[PDB]
Amino acid sequence: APLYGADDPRRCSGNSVSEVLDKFRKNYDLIMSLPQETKEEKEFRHCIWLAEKEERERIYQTAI
Amino acid sequence: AETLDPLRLPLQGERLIEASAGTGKTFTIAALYLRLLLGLGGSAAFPRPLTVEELLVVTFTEAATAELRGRIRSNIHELRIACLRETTDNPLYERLLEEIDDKAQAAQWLLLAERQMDEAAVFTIHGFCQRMLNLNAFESGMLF
Amino acid sequence: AELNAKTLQRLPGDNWRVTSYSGLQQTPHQFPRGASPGTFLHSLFEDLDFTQPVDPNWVREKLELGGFESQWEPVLTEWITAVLQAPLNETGVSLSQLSARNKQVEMEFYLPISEPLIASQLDTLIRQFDPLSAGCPPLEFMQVRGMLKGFIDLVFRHEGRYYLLAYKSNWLGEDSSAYTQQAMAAAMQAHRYDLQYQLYTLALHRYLRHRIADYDYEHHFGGVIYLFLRGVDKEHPQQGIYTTRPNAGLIALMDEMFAG
Amino acid sequence: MLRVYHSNRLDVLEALMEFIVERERLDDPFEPEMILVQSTGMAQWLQMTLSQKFGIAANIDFPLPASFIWDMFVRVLPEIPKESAFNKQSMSWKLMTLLPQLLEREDFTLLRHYLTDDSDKRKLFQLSSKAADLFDQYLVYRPDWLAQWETGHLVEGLGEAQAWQAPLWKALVEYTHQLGQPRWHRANLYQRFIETLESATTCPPGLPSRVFICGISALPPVYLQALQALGKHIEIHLLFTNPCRYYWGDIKDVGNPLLASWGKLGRDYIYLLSDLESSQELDAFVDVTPDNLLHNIQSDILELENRAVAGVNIEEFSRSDNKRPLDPLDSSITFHVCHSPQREVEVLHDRLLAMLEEDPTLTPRDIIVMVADIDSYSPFIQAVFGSAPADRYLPYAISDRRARQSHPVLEAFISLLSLPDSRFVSEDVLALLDVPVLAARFDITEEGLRYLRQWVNESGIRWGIDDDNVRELELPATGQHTWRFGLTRMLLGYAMESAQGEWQSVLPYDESSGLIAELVGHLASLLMQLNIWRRGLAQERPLEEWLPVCRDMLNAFFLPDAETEAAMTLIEQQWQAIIAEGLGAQYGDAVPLSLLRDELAQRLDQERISQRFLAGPVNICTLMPMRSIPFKVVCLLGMNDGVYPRQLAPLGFDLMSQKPKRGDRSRRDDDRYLFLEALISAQQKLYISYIGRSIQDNSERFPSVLVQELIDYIGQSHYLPGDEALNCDESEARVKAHLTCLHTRMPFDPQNYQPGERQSYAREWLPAASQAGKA
Amino acid sequence: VVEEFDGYRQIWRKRGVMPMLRALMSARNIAENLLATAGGERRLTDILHISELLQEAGTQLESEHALVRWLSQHILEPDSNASSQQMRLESDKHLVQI
Ligand SMILES: Nc1ncnc2c1ncn2[C@@H]1O[C@H](COP(=O)(O)OP(=O)(O)NP(=O)(O)O)[C@@H](O)[C@H]1O
Ligand SMILES: [Mg+2]
Repeated sequence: APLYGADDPRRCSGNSVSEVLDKFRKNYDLIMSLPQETKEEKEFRHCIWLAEKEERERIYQTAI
Repeated sequence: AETLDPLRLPLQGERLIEASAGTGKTFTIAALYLRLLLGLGGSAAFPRPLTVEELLVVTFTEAATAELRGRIRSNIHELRIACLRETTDNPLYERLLEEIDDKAQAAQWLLLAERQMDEAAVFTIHGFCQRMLNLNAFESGMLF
Repeated sequence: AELNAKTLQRLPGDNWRVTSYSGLQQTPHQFPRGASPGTFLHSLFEDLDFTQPVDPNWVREKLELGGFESQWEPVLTEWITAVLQAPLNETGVSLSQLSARNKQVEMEFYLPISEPLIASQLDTLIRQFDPLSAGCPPLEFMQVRGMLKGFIDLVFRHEGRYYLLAYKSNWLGEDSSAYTQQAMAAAMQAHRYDLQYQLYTLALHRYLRHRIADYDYEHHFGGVIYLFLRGVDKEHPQQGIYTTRPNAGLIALMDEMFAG
Repeated sequence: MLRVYHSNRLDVLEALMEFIVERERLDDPFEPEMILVQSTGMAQWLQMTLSQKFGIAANIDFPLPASFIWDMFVRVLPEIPKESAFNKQSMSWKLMTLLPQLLEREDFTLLRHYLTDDSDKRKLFQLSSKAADLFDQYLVYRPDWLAQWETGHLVEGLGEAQAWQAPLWKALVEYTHQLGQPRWHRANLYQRFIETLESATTCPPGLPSRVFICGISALPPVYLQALQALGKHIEIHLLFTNPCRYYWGDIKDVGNPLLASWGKLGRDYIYLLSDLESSQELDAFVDVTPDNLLHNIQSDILELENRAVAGVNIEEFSRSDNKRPLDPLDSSITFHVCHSPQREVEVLHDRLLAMLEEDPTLTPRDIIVMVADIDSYSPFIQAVFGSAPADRYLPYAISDRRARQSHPVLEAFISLLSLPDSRFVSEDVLALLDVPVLAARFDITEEGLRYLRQWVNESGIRWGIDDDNVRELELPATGQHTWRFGLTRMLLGYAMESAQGEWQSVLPYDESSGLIAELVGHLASLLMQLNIWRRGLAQERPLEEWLPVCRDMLNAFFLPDAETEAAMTLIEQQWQAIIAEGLGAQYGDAVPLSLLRDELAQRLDQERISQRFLAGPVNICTLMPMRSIPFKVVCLLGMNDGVYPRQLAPLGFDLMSQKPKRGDRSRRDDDRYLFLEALISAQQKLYISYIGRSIQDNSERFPSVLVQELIDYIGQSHYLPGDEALNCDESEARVKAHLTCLHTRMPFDPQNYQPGERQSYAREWLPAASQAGKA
Repeated sequence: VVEEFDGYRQIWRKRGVMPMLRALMSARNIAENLLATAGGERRLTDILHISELLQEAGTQLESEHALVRWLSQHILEPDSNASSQQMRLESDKHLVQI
């Protein structure tokens, strides 16, 4: 799971289905109450996630 | 009559290749297909590189058609692997790599060709006629 | 060398299945009858507007579609009105009084059955809480675990009280006396519609409990109404309609049984 | 607000929908829940899951995206008809009228050369149908083109065929304005529907509270814009199964080769979803632990990382430790090479039995078997799953098979429609008498047919109902070897013994002499009818005159029964619907019977029956787009090169295929994405089979390019234990040969019965394989 | 024998074509004896091919007698040009290829 955005209640990524369901269930009202994210913020988050994946792959390849 | 070298064969207009049996007539089809896909030969090369779906192959029997399709697939795969490794154990692929300018773009084109090999235009005469009639029923004037 | 095929230690099970009520069971009077006439009669009410008078042209087009004689067109229209204006259970609801917002036609429902449904363990309760079941012999069917399907004809709410309406076009008899209360009950017992409307009520109760916040069975439920089309006559209010309310204890025990 | 929900698996999205429905309840009880699905199986699965979770699922509408958007049009804007005037069915009959009036035009010159040699308007009708389909596709995906064509201008930088397509559409609109039909169609209605809700101060009345879009991974951009405009007033929950966790649409080739090759359908969709301004999205994924080969591949796909080693470096190419260890006992992904489809199904049955025995938790409903073409494998599947003994019996249900409720009645009626053209061969008429309904109509018993066979044979009836039929074919009138000749001969033989002699140059047929000859009187009643109708159907008639034809023919030629009544009603309904579309299109000109017959033939077999998709037994069905349901065991058959993917080339004059844009759909990409959906949906075991060698000629076949790329990636990403010293290529070939299983050609081959994982379960061929029988 | 044939008729009506022929071959041990007999392998292959063709033809044909009628018709006029009706390979072993 990406480290960025873990604190945000929106993200529900987990290790099993039940954990994801509980993570979503506990913070449903918080997710609904939050205002919509801007397009620039969404693109920034996706770019950060892609950069994190790239850095992880680079570190692994250096480990080989 | 002149001896034939697949790399130096110019591909423009009509060209006739006649030879005795077991001389590798069918085997030269793969080399010419690879040349057309990569656009190699300089002056003898086609003006622009082409795609799998734009190269027509006409065979006599269905079994030979399937054999040729499979062999072209295998040759494309081997040439892509050679381009990725920049080395090869076959003399034909070695000469090809010697002729190739940029191997990364060539490998990308070969990858696209490998992915579009399902749509390879290798038919028989009757199948070619049928497919041209179906695809162009409007111009030919037949039914859809 | 020695050759031997393998054997199966665990037998595969066909317990899981999806079945309907039919699988578990297994002048207007002289109008033609059958599967297709019945489906045509039902499709008529499927797309019929209750709050407006019947149109002769629409009836004529429907008879052309079905292929019946045009002679029925003058009479059938009137008969349809006889259905629309016929009174109901003591609240006195007329079908024409139902607006498009307070009606739901042909509702399809899915009911899960977790533990295998045994005929013996259910027939006893149904006979205990229903006299019609006591009159009939015990239910007989194989164990079933899975889903249960069904198509409810009509659901409508009046005075904040919901109802269940089921159309039936079976030719009980040639005379109107064959459509009386005792005769209608005998027909229900013969065609085993008791279990049918019981399952319909269980489905409706579960749906209302799911949808309606702070729902109560006794408060919001109004009963079950079987409408016999051919039985409907302007002369006799009772002939053609049948009304029955399932016991709340039966519904609760049935829900608990089907849940586990 | 329009909220997009992303999840690697479907169950998470379904549970999210469950929780959302439970949390926020609909105020009105009778208000139906809205869930958009493009397939019936998806809706059925959603219903079965929601009923299992809540206790009951009811009042849940499942409309298609187009129908839903049209319903929203009806409610938001006034003065809109219930059904659009511009539809695929009506535009065909409208262009059928419009095209002859425009042949004089110069722009249609090519069309003239097409429409020169037509006799019964076959070419005209087919061209009208194709142009109607093209115009519908344009309406859906290309509204700007139609907007430009209506004004009369041309689109710059477009296809060559536009020259003959732009005016026709214009000539269509004006035409539908002359008849008085509603002008409104969805293409012009899109902008007004968006603008009305964009400037709306408050929510318009009558709109549903919330909407769900589940199981749909492909939508046109215009529908997405409309849903974005509608999201302000009412909430829309898009459940999108995303195979990749990270952003994989137009990555800033994708990182994974198995995803880049097969992800063209989803790349455009995720790129459109990301381009939505008023969208708030939360990621709900589920990580997969790489404990199995299938789980390893799914994790590689999900994490957007590449595991295969190219081997560019000599040090990398030498050692094989870079790859991942593959357990030999592991059998999550297994490829199987068979000879015939019969052998393929027979091996699949044994493999399913082995999988059921291996895992107690597994159930038959979890297993699913998808074939390229279900009709080709239906007989083999049915025979193999039926021949299994009771102790070995596996329940099955076949879905997506062609709907054949009563085939003989349908075929008999279709043949009766071809009466004017038929030569009335004796065998053909006996084939019509084969149907018990047509014989009961003329009280021809089954025992009487055994007599009428030898009677027709010996009497000399060969062809032709009468001498007039013979003269109609411009053939010399003979007077013998016709139905009239044979009938007169049999009647004379019933009247006069053959010993007497000829009366009118016709020898009496002595065989039919007793009361049995009454059969003749019935047979002669059939042919006379066959005569009358064969004269009535010749002349062309307007559409309104064709209305009572079908019903009259049915009630004359057929005597209905409990089973056949359904088929007769279906025939009447299809005929009436076709003629009703024609009359709504106001086609004045006469229509030949050969057109309506060939239209009914196409309309009758277009039906499919998928009502047993999730009945409970194992599911047999073809690969249908937009149907992605998770299953424990996923089997794939018929992957021979050329059979899958299924290729349907464009008409050739379509303008969309010339300059494609994002969101354009193609059957090739559809199948390529369905192969990825099948891979991702597999939870426990993936089974893939294909024909390697032809059973007849012992030739060599090839598998699909998809299976080839899959096995290549597998062989390049894994290595067997003990092969570390070997190089990349040898280890790859070894893995590929270890996973590919080559089954025997015959069931009685003893290799099948040798002890091992490949051991069969069928004991019937055990004594034959053991060679213990006596000669 | 009459009883076993009557049971075969029931199997034929219920489960189709292939199940009846399979049960018959199993009970009568036809495949074993054919494989034992010299040359009977080609016989068994032809029988299996005929069974597959009969199943394919009975799938479309709903009547049980119609399949016998179709089989008799095809026996009367065999179509050599038909690819389906082409005889399959005798054995997968080494064969001199004429
Ligand atoms: N340049 C080559 N290098 C290596 N092997 C070759 C070459 N050319 C042909 N062969 C081999 O020669 C054999 C026959 O080649 P083939 O292409 O069939 O000749 P051919 O002209 O087609 N004979 P025919 O089809 O009867 O006219 C095959 O095994 C090929 O692999
Ligand atoms: Mg050759």
